[PDB]
Amino acid sequence: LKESYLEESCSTITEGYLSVLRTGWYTNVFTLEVGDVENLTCTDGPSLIKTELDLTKSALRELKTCSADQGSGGSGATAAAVTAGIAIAKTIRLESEVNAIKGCLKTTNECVSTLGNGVRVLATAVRELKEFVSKNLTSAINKNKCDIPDLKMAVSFSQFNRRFLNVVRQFSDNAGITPAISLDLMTDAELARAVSYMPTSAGQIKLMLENRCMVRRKGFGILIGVYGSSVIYMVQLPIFGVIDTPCWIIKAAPSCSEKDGNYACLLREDQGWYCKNAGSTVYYPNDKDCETRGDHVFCDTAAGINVAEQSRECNINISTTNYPCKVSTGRHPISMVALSPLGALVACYKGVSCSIGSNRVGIIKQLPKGCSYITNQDADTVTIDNTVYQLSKVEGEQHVIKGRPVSSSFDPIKFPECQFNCALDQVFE
Amino acid sequence: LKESYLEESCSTITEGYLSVLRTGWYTNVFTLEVGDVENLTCTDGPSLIKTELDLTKSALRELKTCSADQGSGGSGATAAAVTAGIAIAKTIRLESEVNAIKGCLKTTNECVSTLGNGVRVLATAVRELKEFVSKNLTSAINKNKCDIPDLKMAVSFSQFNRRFLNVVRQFSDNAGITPAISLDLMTDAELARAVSYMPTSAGQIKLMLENRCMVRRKGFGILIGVYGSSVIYMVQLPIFGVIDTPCWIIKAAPSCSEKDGNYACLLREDQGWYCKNAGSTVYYPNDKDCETRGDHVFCDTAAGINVAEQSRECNINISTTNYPCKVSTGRHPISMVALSPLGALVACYKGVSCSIGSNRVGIIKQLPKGCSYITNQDADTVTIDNTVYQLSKVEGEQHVIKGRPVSSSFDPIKFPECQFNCALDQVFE
Amino acid sequence: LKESYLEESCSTITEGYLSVLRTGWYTNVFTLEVGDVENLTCTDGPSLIKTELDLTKSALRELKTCSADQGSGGSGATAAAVTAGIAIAKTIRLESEVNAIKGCLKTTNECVSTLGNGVRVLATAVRELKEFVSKNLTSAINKNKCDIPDLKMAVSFSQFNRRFLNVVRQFSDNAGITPAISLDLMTDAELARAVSYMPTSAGQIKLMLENRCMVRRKGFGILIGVYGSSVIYMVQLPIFGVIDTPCWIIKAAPSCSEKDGNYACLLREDQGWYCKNAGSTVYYPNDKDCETRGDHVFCDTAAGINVAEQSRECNINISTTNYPCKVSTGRHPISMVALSPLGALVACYKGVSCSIGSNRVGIIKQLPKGCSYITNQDADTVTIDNTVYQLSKVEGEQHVIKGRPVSSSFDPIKFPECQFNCALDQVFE
Amino acid sequence: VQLVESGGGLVKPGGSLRLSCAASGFTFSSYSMNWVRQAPGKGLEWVSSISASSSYSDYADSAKGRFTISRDNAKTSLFLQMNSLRAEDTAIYFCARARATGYSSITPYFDIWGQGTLVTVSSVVTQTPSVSGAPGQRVTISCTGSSSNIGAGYDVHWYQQLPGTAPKLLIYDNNNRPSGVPDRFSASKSGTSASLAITGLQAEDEADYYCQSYDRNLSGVFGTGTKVTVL
Amino acid sequence: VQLVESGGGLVKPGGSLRLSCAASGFTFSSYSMNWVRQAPGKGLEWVSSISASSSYSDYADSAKGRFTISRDNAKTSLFLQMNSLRAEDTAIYFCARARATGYSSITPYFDIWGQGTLVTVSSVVTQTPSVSGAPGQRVTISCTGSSSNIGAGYDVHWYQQLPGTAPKLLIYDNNNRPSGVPDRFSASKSGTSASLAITGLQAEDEADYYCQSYDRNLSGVFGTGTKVTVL
Amino acid sequence: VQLVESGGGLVKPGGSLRLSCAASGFTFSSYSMNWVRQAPGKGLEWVSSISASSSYSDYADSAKGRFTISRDNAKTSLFLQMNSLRAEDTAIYFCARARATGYSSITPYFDIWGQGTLVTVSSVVTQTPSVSGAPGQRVTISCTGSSSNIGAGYDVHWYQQLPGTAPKLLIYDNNNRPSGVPDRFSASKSGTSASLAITGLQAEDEADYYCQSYDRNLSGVFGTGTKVTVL
Ligand SMILES: *[C@@H]1O[C@H](CO)[C@@H](O)[C@H](O)[C@H]1NC(C)=O
Ligand SMILES: *[C@@H]1O[C@H](CO)[C@@H](O)[C@H](O)[C@H]1NC(C)=O
Ligand SMILES: *[C@@H]1O[C@H](CO)[C@@H](O)[C@H](O)[C@H]1NC(C)=O
Repeated sequence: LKESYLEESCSTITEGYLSVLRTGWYTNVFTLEVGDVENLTCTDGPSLIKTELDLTKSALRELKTCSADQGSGGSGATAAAVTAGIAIAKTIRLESEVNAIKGCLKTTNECVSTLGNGVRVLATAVRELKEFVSKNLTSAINKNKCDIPDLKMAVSFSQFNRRFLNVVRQFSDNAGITPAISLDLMTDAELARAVSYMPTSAGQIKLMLENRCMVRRKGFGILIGVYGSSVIYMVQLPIFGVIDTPCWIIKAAPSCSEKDGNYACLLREDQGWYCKNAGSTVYYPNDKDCETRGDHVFCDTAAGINVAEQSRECNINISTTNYPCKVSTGRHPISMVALSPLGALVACYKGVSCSIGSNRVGIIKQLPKGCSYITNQDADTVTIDNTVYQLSKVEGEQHVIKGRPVSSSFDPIKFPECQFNCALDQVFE
Repeated sequence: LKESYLEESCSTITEGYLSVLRTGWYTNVFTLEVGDVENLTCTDGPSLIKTELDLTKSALRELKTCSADQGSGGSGATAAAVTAGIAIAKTIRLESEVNAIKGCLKTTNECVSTLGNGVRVLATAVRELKEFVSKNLTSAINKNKCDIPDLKMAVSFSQFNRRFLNVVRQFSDNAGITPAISLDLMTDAELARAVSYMPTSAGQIKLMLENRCMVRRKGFGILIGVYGSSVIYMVQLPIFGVIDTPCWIIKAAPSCSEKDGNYACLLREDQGWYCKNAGSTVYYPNDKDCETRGDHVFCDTAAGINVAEQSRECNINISTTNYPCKVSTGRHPISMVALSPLGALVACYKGVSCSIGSNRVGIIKQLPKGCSYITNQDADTVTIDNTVYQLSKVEGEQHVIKGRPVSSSFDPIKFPECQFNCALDQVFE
Repeated sequence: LKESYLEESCSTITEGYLSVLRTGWYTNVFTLEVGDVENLTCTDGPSLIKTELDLTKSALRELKTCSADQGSGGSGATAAAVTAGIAIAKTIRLESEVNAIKGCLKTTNECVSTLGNGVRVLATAVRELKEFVSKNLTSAINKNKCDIPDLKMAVSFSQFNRRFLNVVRQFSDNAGITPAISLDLMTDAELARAVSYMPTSAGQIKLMLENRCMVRRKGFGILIGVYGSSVIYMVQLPIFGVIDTPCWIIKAAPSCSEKDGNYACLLREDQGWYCKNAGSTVYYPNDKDCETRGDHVFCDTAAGINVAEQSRECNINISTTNYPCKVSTGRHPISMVALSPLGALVACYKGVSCSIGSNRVGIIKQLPKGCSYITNQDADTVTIDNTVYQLSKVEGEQHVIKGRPVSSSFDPIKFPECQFNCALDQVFE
Repeated sequence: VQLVESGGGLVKPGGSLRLSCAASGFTFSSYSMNWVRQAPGKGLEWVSSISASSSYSDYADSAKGRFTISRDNAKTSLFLQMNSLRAEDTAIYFCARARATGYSSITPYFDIWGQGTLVTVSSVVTQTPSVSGAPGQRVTISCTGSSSNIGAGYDVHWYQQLPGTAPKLLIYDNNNRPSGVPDRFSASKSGTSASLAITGLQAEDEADYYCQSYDRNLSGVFGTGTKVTVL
Repeated sequence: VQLVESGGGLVKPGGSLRLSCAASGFTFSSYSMNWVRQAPGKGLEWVSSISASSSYSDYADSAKGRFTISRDNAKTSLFLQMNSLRAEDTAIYFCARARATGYSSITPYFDIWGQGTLVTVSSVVTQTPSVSGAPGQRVTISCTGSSSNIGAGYDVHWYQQLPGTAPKLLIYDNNNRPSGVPDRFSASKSGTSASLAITGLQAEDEADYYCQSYDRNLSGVFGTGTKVTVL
Repeated sequence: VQLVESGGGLVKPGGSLRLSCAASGFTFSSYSMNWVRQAPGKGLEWVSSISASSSYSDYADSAKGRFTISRDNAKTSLFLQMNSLRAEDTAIYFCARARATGYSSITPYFDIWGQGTLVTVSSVVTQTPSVSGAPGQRVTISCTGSSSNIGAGYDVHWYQQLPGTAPKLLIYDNNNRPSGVPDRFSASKSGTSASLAITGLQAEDEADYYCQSYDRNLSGVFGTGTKVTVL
């Protein structure tokens, strides 16, 4: 990592990250076969089986109502992902495709099936509950008496049906579209096999096998529905087409100039992650789209906003920039600490106590009025009035782009007070 | 469904939906009776019961402090729903009401009780764990020796107390107010019985019986508290007073006009859902308030923002409109794809590669500069630079309201630049 | 409580709350020892142990990749809390620290250990699964045959590893940083012991022993990772430094003046909680930062925004205020009901039906045009068009600060119309 | 805002009759509609319903299949086709709007009524048969119901019908009151019975009063009809 | 920012006395207040505390029962009632505004002290009895505590008190330093014992230095008092 | 945009060679460069790859360890080191930029190629060896292969190479088409196969057409080379 403190706009740009951008989806259609639980009935009292059979029947009949259906659309990453998944879900819903998938999965536990849409999916059968139900359970419940005293079947059926109950709970809570791949929809072995079966290069396979805990969060599961006795649902694993390209995070604090008790400040609204898919800067405004695991940063291209390459001028010279930097000017600022990945930049104004200090020396020093950058090597704790912030312990290359603050040279007496979508090249001329 | 692409403002209005608006709440007060677990004690080693008894005691003692106290209020749908629920929860908390409910539920499993507030509630007793604890557990643990070698009691207790533990976990995680009805608070049979007991018309009963996972997500549960040995908690099922009325979803993209490298764009703020409760258009801005399940759209009237009937003029002619229509203007626009329920409208400007293509023909064509509407019949995939979007597979009636873009006639060289909540009839005269 | 309705700006201020501000963190490092499950193998069929052994192995293998790596930073409360936790997490990750912790926890179940950073942490060992696995799980699996017919160890293992599986599920779902302390990370007994071991005064100890259900929500857990066979993770309990200081919640509605069909309205943006840590007003804009449990309000100082004491003038006289009071102005207003903690203030305009009535009298009265304050004693239900709101049932002291609305004197025909960020003192003179 | 009625002509028994109702003054596509028939000398009776988009339609349990109801939102029109009507169908038919608050129970109340048309051939709630008295003092009307109509949580509405006049909504949603109705009318529902109190009645209060609630078995039940008289 | 404490005079043993702090210059309703007594010729000893809004009140073990504390936020006043006071209560009482950082541990430190009023009637932390040396060089003052004193994680605060003067906060929160105190003073804490160094001892630096962290059993325990002097 | 190359001199059988490729006209740090070998008269062969930041670098099974690759983003250069040259390495080398859509699979296509440099010493897919005809009537080229080549879901791209000219991307991502290529050419993929159709052939538009698709066993296979000639 390498963090540069741009004093011109009082911001921090941290480079040295590496992109992992999800570009596609890989469909793994699971067919959890339950069995003929509906036909089986219990007439006696509780027997450790009638309760569990009733729970299984309730889950199976609850799954029927909420099949993940076409959404209302949108523009975010989640809306595009849901629409893309439902595009294949509706093709799977057709009787021909589901019949062919179940037919090929009847003999083998894995299928590589090409749909009529032309997409290729991996069909997986997890029919372990069905085997127990159709061989052991029905053998001991030939009649309506479920009070078999072996006690083996009760605990065995408790163990076997746990995954089905968890799947039902997740799909009912999430209305058929779970936000992430849990440990119940897709186990570790199935995840490894699906990764090994993906049409992708060795580098992406290695990266996803190392960061296996992020594949479970960048994907999701959709419920095709209950056909006959089989609960069929598709899992959309991510496909990172663009990998290992430079990224940088930009954080900002209000830079102020004060006179006669009146302040005037600029704050950059272009905060967040920037990456480069292929010769085109992509900016992610919401911090929930991109998340980091070490030096790698995982992002979704659906939520990305294309930004022209001229935006690099916004980190060099904003006073005489050509590309319009997105900044907002206002008075009466806010005192706050923005924790950069390496250091932290603090902007405290008016009557606010500001200090930095280590864990051993004590209070190292006070902060002059105006925003200041504090590395995590020369300080360990930042105190603003009473709030205490603990800085990071990571190591990196800290640089300071020395210069004069922009807001200090734009007549702090008055400003047009532009706040939402504003530029410094034209709006604040 | 039927989607009209309004080219004047570069928006899409999709009609043909049917409202299901939650207007009221129905209270189902569950009294989960646990029993005298506190009196029972174990002093031996782990005997498959002492651990489970300790877990039950820990859950019971944890439920004491998670009582759903009165909230801080608010203006959103969840705040109003929480306040309405607590209004009856506080009446239930009184000793007279709880004593009467427990007395009437002592003999039978269901009650229809009128409180002092005048509201009618359905009292349900799920006292199955209490029966086991009082009849079987106490008999086998008459002494302090909990190491009974039957092993029937351990697994039976594991089965019976699962619902209580799940209820405790949900109420502790959610601080006494769960966001939705899970499968543990109220099972499928209890949901069906409560729906059959509701005071509502046959059509609403049928609709709520078909969509059980949308009735489990519009309601919630509130913990009255632990009285004696009984955990009493209320469940607020929704009552859809307004049903089967027309609704339409409006989506917008930035329409732009540019010359000499300078742009001028407008994007409508009035995106989201519109419905008609009774002769009065109701506007839902947040996409999380309304959820679509087929052609039906389920909404909450608490989050509805009432809008005048004259707002329909925004979809006819905004250039000479009488009703003030909201638009956010700007320059240097954003290239993005808004996925309409039927098609998708793409607005890409500057140097951004834009194309549409099917899955069997390849790249069908390129997009001319300016926003364009793409149906799901003439194209299957939309490419913006490198990002790829998959269109929906639903069928409907697509129309295009031909005309001239409004922003094409508002002097793209320089524009007044009113951004946040600015009308068009008077702000941009 | 005591609620005052300021008619000058049409806003309700509710005082009488008491602060509980989280100022610090206390680290409880749990070392869940699993045992030599990896060495054990099963080659036979499902024997109620091979399935569970495979599940345990899968969980342990999955935990390797869900290590809570250093985050990307930020400015919110969650980002600062995560950074502070990772600061100690990286110190714990060192081999010397973990070796010393495990060495001191080998003989005793609790340690009070000082790290090299200088912070003091409480080390807890929950090695109950490890003992069973080491001695009396492995006693019957000397060979590769896992089909032991006693059947007691199967259910015992099911009982013992439930906590480990729940921990694995939580840490995998949350990517190593759970949002709250669940019942699986730290049980009630361990939570009480950690609270009793904390370095804090008796008042805070009593308050958070009576409010465990909020302590479990103000804290979180971070996964250090799997070392050898031990899953090591810390739980960051909150330390409430500032306690029992006055707080007040400010809620606002659009106050309007209109003529000839043209409106002009102001709404206070500064809605939310205000508290006093030590002689300095702190404002919390997000409603999720502060949660009310009775009369106490629990807040996090990380999300707090320091506000000068001169802001109290916003609740006395805004027309001739000296401190700049923030207002958002606009025309074409919105009809809505803001539910104050005691009463509710309704602001309905244009053609919107407005009324209030009790549950017995019926419709008490019709609300005149203009925003109005309604106590919970003189009314029980507020109807706006079709939407029905139920008021709270709490008791308090209601006051009305009589005066003339400010927006009534600012030329409703035409107004400067600044919305996002302007102050009434010198922008709307 | 008004509902013109047409189609009420003489028909032989066993024939077919089409009644049309054209509503002007409101959004016809968002309001549920209902048919209420009144025999010449007896109380009001519910006939059929229709939703805002013709997807849900419920019928009284006396003419299921025999009658049919439809609506077209293009010209804001509604139609009822009666096939093979019996000799007991001679009545005045009213097309009435329907609104449901839905806060506690879904019990639609018929706020706006049409003038109706005359058709001729060639767990019910009950209340007091009649009340009398003198101007000046207070009178009460009690409408009692079984456990399926008022004991099931459904609300109770009160309509006032002058002789030879379309019924007018008087009390809606238990004890509320619409605009244009004097405050001297009060209502209260308790357990299974509703009560309407008229304080200081004038000479123009001489009209029939009907209580309407909702059943689980047969929807939209009306009261037997009480007649008040003034000395 | 100062306190004008008054209300202390000689009383008969076994009587009662009302001491009052009248704090002016800050928000009295937000800062916790404490009462700290000092016997004539001995060290400081904690007496009583009160919460910010008079909710939680804590007393010393010796002063429990006999002494009570209250506050009135309307006129910004603090009151202590002493009933049946013994002969050992002859002491100078100081008001003390208390602040707690609460980052690692909750140890309130008294930064603003009242002048104090004298009453005549008729597991503690210990440190060096006295440290002496020539001017110019440095000396060390060490304050040791038990497991509940320093070993529980409670931060150590050091105060300097001139003879016949109200003590002032010299070092708060282990090793930090308030404004107006020269960087000559510097302290640290290790495991169970704290210590400060007078780096460059001067003639005017002679005073009494007290340490106080906290106690689980007791509360706000003060040091035994070191008497530094310059030759 | 250009990728100039240097370093292609005569080498003894067993020496070392440096090939440098300087790219001008685009962001060199965001594109994953590749090296492609073309024998004098045979089909193209893929030898080495490199990631956008040198983190990953794959090699052909015939050049693992023997060759190595590197890049310098600061000077925007790509370097290939060949040690212990054999007698089968006499060929022309191209440095080719690579892009991958990644919507369905990662099958990078070399859109921009270098001119190539001479180097001299002292489960693969296959397609039709040649096809002929006359201008007008359509001709087809079939690129077979299964299992890992195309049966694993990898896309198929088609390049056109004139005699003595750098290859040019003709069809990318199954059936798409880049700018500057006429809609005359069409492509499709069915099962485990590929098809390129050329209708209305030009006399000057005859060249060698190669199919490229990623393979699980060995990365980046190339077609055997279809010789298209026109009478
Ligand atoms: C299910 O049946 C098979 C076939 O005999 C048996 O091997 C297996 O142990 C049974 N599972 C049980 C009883 O849990
Ligand atoms: C509980 O006691 C009843 C008494 O009749 C007995 O039938 C039953 O087997 C016992 N155990 C369970 C788990 O119900
Ligand atoms: C294994 O042995 C121990 C004896 O030390 C016993 O306490 C424990 O319950 C046994 N585990 C079982 C029976 O599952």
